Amino acid sequence: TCTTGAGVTSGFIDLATYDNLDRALYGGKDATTYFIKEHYPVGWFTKLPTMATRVSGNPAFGQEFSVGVPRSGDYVLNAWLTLKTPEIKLLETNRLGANGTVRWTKNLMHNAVEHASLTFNDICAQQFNTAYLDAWTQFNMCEGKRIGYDNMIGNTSDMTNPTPAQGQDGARTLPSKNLVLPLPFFFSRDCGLALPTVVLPYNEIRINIKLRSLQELLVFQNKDTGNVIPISATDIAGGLADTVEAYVYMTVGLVSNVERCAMAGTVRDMVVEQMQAAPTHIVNPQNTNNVHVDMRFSHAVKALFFMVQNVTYKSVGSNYTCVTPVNGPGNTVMEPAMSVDPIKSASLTYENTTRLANMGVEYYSLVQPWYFSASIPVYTGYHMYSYALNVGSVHPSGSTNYGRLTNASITVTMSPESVVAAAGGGNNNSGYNEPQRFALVVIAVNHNVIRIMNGSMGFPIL
Amino acid sequence: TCTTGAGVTSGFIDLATYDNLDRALYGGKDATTYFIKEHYPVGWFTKLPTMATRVSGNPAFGQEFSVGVPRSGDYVLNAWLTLKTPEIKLLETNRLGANGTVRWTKNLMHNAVEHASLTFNDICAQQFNTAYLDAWTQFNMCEGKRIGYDNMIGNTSDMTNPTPAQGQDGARTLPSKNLVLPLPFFFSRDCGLALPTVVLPYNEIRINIKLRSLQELLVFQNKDTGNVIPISATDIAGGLADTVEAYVYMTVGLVSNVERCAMAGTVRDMVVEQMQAAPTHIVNPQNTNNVHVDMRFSHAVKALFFMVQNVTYKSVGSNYTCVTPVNGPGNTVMEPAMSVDPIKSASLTYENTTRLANMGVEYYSLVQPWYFSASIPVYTGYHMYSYALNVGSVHPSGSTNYGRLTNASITVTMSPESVVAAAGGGNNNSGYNEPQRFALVVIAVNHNVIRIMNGSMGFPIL
Amino acid sequence: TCTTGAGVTSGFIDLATYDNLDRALYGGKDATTYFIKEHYPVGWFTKLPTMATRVSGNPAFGQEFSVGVPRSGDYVLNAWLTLKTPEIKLLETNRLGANGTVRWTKNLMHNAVEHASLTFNDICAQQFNTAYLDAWTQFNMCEGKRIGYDNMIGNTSDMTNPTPAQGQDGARTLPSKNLVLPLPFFFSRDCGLALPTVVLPYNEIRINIKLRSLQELLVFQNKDTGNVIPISATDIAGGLADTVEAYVYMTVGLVSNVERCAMAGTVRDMVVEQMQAAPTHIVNPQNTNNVHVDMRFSHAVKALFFMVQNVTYKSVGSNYTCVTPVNGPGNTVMEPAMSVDPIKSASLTYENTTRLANMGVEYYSLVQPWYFSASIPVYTGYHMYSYALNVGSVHPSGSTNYGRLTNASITVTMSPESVVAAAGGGNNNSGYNEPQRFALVVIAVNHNVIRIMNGSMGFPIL
Amino acid sequence: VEYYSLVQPWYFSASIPVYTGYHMYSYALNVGSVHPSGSTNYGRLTNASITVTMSPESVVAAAGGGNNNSGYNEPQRFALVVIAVNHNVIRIMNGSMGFPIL
Amino acid sequence: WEGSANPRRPEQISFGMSDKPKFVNDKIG
Repeated sequence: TCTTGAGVTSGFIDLATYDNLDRALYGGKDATTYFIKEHYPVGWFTKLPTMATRVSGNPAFGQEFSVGVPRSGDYVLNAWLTLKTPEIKLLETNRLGANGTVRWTKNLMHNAVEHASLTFNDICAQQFNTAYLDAWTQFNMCEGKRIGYDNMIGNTSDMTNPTPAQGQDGARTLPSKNLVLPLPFFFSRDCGLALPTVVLPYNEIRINIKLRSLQELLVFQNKDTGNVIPISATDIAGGLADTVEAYVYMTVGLVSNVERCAMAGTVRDMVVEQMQAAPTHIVNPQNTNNVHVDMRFSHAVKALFFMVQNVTYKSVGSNYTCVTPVNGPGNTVMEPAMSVDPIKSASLTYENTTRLANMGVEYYSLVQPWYFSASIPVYTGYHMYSYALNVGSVHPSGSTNYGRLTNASITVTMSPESVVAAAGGGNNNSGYNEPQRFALVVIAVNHNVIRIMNGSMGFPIL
Repeated sequence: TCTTGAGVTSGFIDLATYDNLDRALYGGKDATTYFIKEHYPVGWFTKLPTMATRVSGNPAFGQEFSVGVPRSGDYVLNAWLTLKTPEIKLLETNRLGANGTVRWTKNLMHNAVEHASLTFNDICAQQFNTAYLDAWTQFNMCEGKRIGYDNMIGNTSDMTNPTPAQGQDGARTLPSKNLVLPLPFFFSRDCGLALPTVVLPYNEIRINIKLRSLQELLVFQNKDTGNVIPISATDIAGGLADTVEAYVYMTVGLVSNVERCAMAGTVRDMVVEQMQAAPTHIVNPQNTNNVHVDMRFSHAVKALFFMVQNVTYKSVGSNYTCVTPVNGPGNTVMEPAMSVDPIKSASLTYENTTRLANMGVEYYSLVQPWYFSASIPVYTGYHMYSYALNVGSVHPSGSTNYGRLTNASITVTMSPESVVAAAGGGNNNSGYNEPQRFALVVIAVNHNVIRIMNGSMGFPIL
Repeated sequence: TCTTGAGVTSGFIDLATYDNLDRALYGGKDATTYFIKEHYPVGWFTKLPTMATRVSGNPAFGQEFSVGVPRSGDYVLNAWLTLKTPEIKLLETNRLGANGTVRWTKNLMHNAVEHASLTFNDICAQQFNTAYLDAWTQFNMCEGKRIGYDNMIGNTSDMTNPTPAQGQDGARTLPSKNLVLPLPFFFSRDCGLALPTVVLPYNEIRINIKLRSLQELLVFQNKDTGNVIPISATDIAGGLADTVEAYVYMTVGLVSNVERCAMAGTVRDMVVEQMQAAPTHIVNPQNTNNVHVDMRFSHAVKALFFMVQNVTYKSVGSNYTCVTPVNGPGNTVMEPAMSVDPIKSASLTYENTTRLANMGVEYYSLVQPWYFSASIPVYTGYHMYSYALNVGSVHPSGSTNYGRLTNASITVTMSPESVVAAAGGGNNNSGYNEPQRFALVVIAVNHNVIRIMNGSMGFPIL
Repeated sequence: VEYYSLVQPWYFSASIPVYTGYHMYSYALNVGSVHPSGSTNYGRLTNASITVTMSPESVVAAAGGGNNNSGYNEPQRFALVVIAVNHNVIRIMNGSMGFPIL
Repeated sequence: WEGSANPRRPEQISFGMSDKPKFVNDKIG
């Protein structure tokens, strides 16, 4: 007929095509309709940040300090550590001379923070460290916040850039800017899980953070031969700032008086997710290529994370590649050409019964995250296997109990790149100039039940 | 036993591993199961785009034009504006001579669109402008669509790349491609929230958009000293054209006869979100570094966004850094040596009772978006504080109304970089060669209630 | 009147601000509350990967092969294919001589996998090909997994980087690494949809895959003039390996025996999404500037995806731009400056009644994906229209069936760039050196109903 | 200024300051008396302001130009400080303390 | 203007311990 751009007579033709299939799909007296949103009232509350008072010593590199959780709140649901890094000034009297650069290690945060623990009175609840932090961040980070996260945890292409001596071309100094590390805890996992501070007047809530020595937090790299040696006080200007200054911030949530009176004086049961780290095992690809490690876990495991870490140098961390990074052109750091994950294949065995056969490393690397996660890692390593449909979902999903399960093992196979990197003899700026050593780490995430009654906490199932 | 590829006996032991914790978590007659999806029919409807009929004014730069909302549509749930940019070519008669370049301002869209208002009858239902648009698109932008948004709103390295004069090496001309700006309204925020135009036959729904003069849309940069002067019609070829091709497209969704007649003549209530912008304030870091600004808001505020914007040159906009951008080699705009947000710390005061202490700028920059937003900004500045758990959630969350609250204030501290850039003395290609002036802007997003009755709309609470 | 340590006074002040708006929004006896997550038990199950047993033929490039679905499982909800690419090494005896390079085609996966189908005995239910795979991947890609999916399909700066002859400066060879292609089916779309293998003891389920010859997968480019010629066995070493290592894996999920007996012998009703492709039409912009294509579909259409493919060379694929890619500096492929989508405008017609006017190409390119899609494409082309609010949502919504609809047509308009690039005349490394050819492809996604009863499946409507 | 400096302390305090500055004003007969005396509440009262006029000596000493051993050799800066002393009520019951009014 | 009212009453800080619950049915197996 006619078209004007503002008429809607065309939609009637589409509407008139109401056949049997459309009748089955849509329509009906009880059928809901769009363009109408049901509104239901929610609770009346208020949130605000809150200071956390330190109780054990003062922050310092290589030392452990404790902070109590502030009371007089109703629900605590956030926690983050803010730390002001010191200023680094390289000196001309370095042991490496002109061919020497100093730079911050990759992932400064998730480093210098190990055995971060939460305790009720004198009963430990959970703890985590660098491996769990790295795996969880690489596997369950929502896109869009990646820039913010890798700008707040370091990795800003400014602290990780090698800096030559004062007498060389690169005289830039590493800036001293504060960094923020959120602390992944069970109450911080979801809003529905919050610590009932009002309901818990007897248990004392404590957080224990152990820092790391500044010696292993700085990478001292040779520009030419690509060799790493530990840093010393005389190598940098101003000495080593052993003491560091930091805070712990948490967010509390106030609730209405009627709600608190109604909910005060009752028993509650909550489901939480913990961490279990298997003891590290040294792997030597020169002798053997197949390594079997026994796994000993207790509760319903939800996922298994593992990787092989280049443990040759303590200064460099979060290196899950057979070859260490080396200095590159333009005062930058770049990975050598031969830089691949040492793991080739893996399998799981339950009391001499392989539940999962010898699948390829690419399977765990890509296929499993594509289906049972919210993100895919952008770095080599971090091989995972999840028994659940959604790892990030706090609601329970498929899992296998390990308490009633007989002893099980995981078998891994090395790679020709790993076995050739284990032997030294690499040329300059190749990373594998010196012999390399590797270690195997296994992390497990399991469910648990916590009961709150009579103003106290505990694990009924242990 | 055997290890067959098609065998499923491996998981039977996992199934048999059933404990008390598994009994508490899974199992039960009433327990739901996966692999089964419930079915519920929905309404029968259709949608199609329509042109919006202009009723007042003409589309021209620097003027305000008004467009009515088409009737006869069951529901309206989407509106956007399309504008065809002109073609700009620099000549050899420019005042800057050979040392002059012309480029489009950063974020061409969200510019030339100010005080965009939706009104019913002669009552301003809501309105917004550049600051609100920038804050929303930097705080609630879903990743994956960021590239498309940047491609559609301009600033695609084809408009913001400086083009030298004809006699110089770069004789390229800025292309003329149509750009699209979606209009964030209370009907486009959510599918459920839509105007029942069939139920509203008396109100006259109107949209007013005021553009900006072309003088303050083109940046005229100096190649050597990086100075900015207002553009003139004589410098370009063809002159400045005030008229422009700008259309408004709105989406209408037709519904079935039974559902259009069932809900006719019924009282309805809806919840919407509105904007409140504090008056602009000029900050002078030379005199004092502390600035206190009062707030006068009425309804339940959900979030606040406070930024300081460089206002030295009216031609260039969306500059929240402390140093203006400068031209660089390769005919590309580059950030100067130093570019940091002037904000160092901020605090909230409630009638001489500091609710929020002197938190660092990095707190508002990173921690708040990480916890209570769907995205983290990738540009310096953009400081926010949210009273609600989720900013982007249309469903209401925790919020405090300012009507019953005594006057509140923001106390902010400047930065040494800001106070040193405020004075001149900068060298060429530094940005802060000329004295720098900044202005503080405060934005608040609040809730409101709209009642539909008797074929008319209004605010039951005003 | 203080703010020291833990602060609750500010929270009390905020909570005191209660008015009519707050009473209407929050509060109430029936109002829900946060910080309290309701717990409901779910079903007890387990899952594990399972090898799929080949029944017909051998996996080799250029023919058909089918794999049966393993029985004895309880639910099948995931399927993917693994394929190890061969090793390619250039020879000095190439026809092009020194000015000749060989590289893998862009998007190696989704290529050489055409007409991939799922067959129930001898009745087909779902079939997809390269165009549908590309459109779905570009329009429904969750962020964070984009890099992982890209690495799975190739494009890892090694497959797509041209390799010169051995005698030249660059003599690198293409590595041979396995790649994984997930299979998007109705049961793989959502967890709620899965094949009830226990309920289907008699039906036979097969997956049919057609491969393509390596001649159409390998691209042989000229270094200078940018011309592509078909490859021959004598050009490269090793020869054309017809056979290839490739397998199919699927994930099965066991369930508790308590519920399988209860659900045995029950009628199941499901909704599925299927794809249907209009026959391709050759488009010659030299003779005509507009193209009319008739659509003939059956069921409730969800969306239409259309794009014009550059089909000048069968060696190069997944190219939807008016100009073919050419070799660039730095031993890498670079897209020529003249690279735009040939389509300038598109429109729909219903029995000579224009439902959708001559909208711009940028509309379908950006605005429609922004409002009714989960992602925006990052490549030129892939225009789409959608009849529903959410394309990726499994639940049905707005859709018009074509069974009752009469003949419908689509009109597309070429571009001046397309009409000038259709003929040759381009110089070296310009893309349009040789005359170009174009084709138009249309893809429609529709719904259908699947009924399960008496251990068999059929189409109630058909 | 001499009013606040001398007259108010002479009548409503136990001492008079011996240093420059220290200007005060009390709504009560005795500043140091623990027992309540004349007072007004600012919670019900609307916004109040205090306005102070500077001095020619201050405006000439703010700039530099002073010679050696003059104190105002360098430019000078001043800040205004305001302190208020008020009353409140504390309730002790049930083994705890709090403000019934706050 | 009235200014409303909002008292602050801290809700108990106990220094004792009524009874310590024990752990039963360990997952050690």
